[PDB]
Amino acid sequence: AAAAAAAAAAAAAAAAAAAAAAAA
Amino acid sequence: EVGYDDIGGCRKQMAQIREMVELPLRHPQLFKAIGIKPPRGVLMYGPPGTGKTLMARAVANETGAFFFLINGPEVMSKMAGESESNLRKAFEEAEKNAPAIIFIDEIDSIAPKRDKTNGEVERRVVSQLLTLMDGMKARSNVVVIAATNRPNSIDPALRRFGRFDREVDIGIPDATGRLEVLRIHTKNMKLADDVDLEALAAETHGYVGADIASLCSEAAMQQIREKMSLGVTMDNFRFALGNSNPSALRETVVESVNVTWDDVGGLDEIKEELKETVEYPVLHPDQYTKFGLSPSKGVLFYGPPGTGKTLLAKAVATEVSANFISVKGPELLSMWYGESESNIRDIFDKARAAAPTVVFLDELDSIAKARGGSLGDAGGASDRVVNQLLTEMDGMNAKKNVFVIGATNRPDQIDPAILRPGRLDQLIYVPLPDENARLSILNAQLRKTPLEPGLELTAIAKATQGFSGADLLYIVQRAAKYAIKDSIEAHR
Amino acid sequence: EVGYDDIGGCRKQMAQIREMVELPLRHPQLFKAIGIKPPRGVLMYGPPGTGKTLMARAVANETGAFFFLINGPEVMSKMAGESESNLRKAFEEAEKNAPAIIFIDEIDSIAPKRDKTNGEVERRVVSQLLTLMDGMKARSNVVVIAATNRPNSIDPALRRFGRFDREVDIGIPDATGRLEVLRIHTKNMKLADDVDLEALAAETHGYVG
Ligand SMILES: Nc1ncnc2c1ncn2[C@@H]1O[C@H](COP(=O)(O)OP(=O)(O)O)[C@@H](O)[C@H]1O
Ligand SMILES: Nc1ncnc2c1ncn2[C@@H]1O[C@H](COP(=O)(O)OP(=O)(O)O)[C@@H](O)[C@H]1O
Ligand SMILES: Nc1ncnc2c1ncn2[C@@H]1O[C@H](COP(=O)(O)OP(=O)(O)O)[C@@H](O)[C@H]1O
Ligand code: BEF
Ligand code: BEF
Repeated sequence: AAAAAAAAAAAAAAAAAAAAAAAA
Repeated sequence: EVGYDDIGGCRKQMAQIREMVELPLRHPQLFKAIGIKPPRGVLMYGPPGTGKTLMARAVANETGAFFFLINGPEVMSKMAGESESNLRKAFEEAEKNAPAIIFIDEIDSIAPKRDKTNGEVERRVVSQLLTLMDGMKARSNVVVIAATNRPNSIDPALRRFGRFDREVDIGIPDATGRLEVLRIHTKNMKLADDVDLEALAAETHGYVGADIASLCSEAAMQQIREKMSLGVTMDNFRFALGNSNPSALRETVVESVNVTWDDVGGLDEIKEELKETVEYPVLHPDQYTKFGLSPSKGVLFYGPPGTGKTLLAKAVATEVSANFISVKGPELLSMWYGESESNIRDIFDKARAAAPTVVFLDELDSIAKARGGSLGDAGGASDRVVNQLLTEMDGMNAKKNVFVIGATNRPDQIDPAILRPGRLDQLIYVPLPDENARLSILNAQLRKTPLEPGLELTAIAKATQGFSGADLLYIVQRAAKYAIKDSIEAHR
Repeated sequence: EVGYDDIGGCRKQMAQIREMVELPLRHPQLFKAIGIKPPRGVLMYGPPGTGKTLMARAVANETGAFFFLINGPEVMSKMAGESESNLRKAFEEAEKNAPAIIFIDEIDSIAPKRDKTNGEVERRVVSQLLTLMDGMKARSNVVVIAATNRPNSIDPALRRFGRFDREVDIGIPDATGRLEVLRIHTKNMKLADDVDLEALAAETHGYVG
């Protein structure tokens, strides 16, 4: 009888990328 | 020096905090032939801004000891030795120079949970204090009096065996504790002989400690703008209640409704019943300890829409001395994965540390979400906001004002887990106002308005039988719109 | 110079920011013998286009002091912790030339929330500004002004007792407030005998400034 009308994506935290500060 | 009068009248957390640091350091004889030694390192939680650094200065003056102060986040630098060798100097220099008391604060960002970082410079630094605190085996000589708020950010690796297994909580200075912090701030400034300190501490009730020095200093600026041997008059503190603004309530800046217990409510029996159960545990705690009954935390509103279930929520916002944090229904529910379970936790945690406080959770149909027959309505088990609120509810509620105001139109969609008698004990329903109560609805709107002389009034309430309380707002607006329409036609 | 005549409208707010900067500088003995001086910081939040950068130009030219300007994220560099020192160098130059006026801009990235942020440079500039603010206790000082939006993106450790405790909102003028704005911006221009400034702000109702 009842059919689900949605999957409702609620997740996913993506990538990141760092910032390498040079040392000397 | 700050002495002992820097925190006065708060001996419910000031005399018992001397049992942890001063009394072990006074003599080592009480720990002999008693077995284990509990107070190795204590952990202090509570509202931030009460004197967490003043009490670190108070222990150094009353007890003669070598005090080495650490400001906290100043050590953060990318130099191997500037953030590694200096923390070793804080443990070894105090050992030879006995006693070895040490203080650190603002450890919110320092040592986070292990999911945030892994093998970085910041994770390498905070692992050295795990073995340096365990390395000091001096008998009743070293103690950690570390003062840090926001307890959900501290990783639980520091409370394993004996490092921070002594939990102490700084209470709110409510029972004659807020009077002495105003006493020490007026002995150095100028004041006129027209104010009363008991009346100043009894009007406002929402204090965070750091705002206590802010409300008195705001009255000093009020005397400057009128006057352009000075003193602070009576009306300078009277200007301070319109902008209280504590440090914890810095996100609720919504407009407050003007209510004087006469512009709301057609019923007085059900209105007085919710007033009586919300004013007892906030004023004095001696009545609940004598009767022995547990105080009810939170009330549910249900019935027809437009009856006055959120209009009364604005009435509990200003007249009740407890603080008011409002939410706009399902707005406290984020998009991301863990951000949705955190936003319903950050609001309840930031309020309970300074809590003469009621909260207004609106639209419980969007919170309970009819969990019976879920079938994955939120996707990948994202409907876990119903039981996360059950963890915040009935958690550390021994003399803690947490009154959830639930205004709801359909009572059948709420799951009965919150309806259990261990969580909510008062169930009130606002019924249809009769002919004796509809006259109070129209008198609330015809109070502060210019009006005509008296026409028939009881015949209006006798003909509108069958409609709710918001429907009489429609008949009072059409009568008020027709008073402005003919006024422009009377002009020219 | 812009002065105070260039800031039109918001007269309920202009008295708040003038008594915290000029009155400690004009009469420093007035704050004596009445306790500690209250105003140490202010956060100018709200909508972006309300006239919030010219308020820093107004306090940099009306009173006679030194104006050192700090932009948004500009202190970031590739060194062994220069961002915690170059921000510290901006406050030690203000301590040398006291009294002066400093201005920090775009507090949306320099001081974010600690739990939401990620990184090692962005989480240490939020820690460095916490220590040098309350530790600095000099009288007749450069006490900080900031002009940014999103007040909910500000950490609550920045608003506790003495860092930012007199925060104000630049309100949106809805009635008789945009009339003062148009009297200033068209004062430099030579208008003809055809416009009516009583009717310009009356027919429009939504603007930002
Ligand atoms: N009665 C009081 N109790 C606590 N702090 C008080 C009181 N009266 C004034 N204060 C002030 O409130 C502030 C409390 O900050 P504190 O908790 O020591 O710092 P932090 O929480 O950042 O470590 C101090 O500036 C202190 O002087
Ligand atoms: N006597 C009254 N008391 C409170 N609100 C009233 C009254 N008469 C009319 N109203 C108005 O009717 C509306 C209904 O208020 P309320 O029942 O609290 O909210 P809701 O309709 O969202 O459940 C509000 O706008 C309120 O101001
Ligand atoms: N008092 C004021 N009312 C309205 N607009 C103003 C006011 N002062 C300056 N402006 C306008 O603001 C702009 C310059 O500052 P602005 O761009 O708003 O700075 P920011 O975006 O950094 O807040 C110009 O367009 C100027 O005309
Ligand atoms: F606004 Be009510 F809670 F329907
Ligand atoms: F230039 Be403003 F501070 F956005």
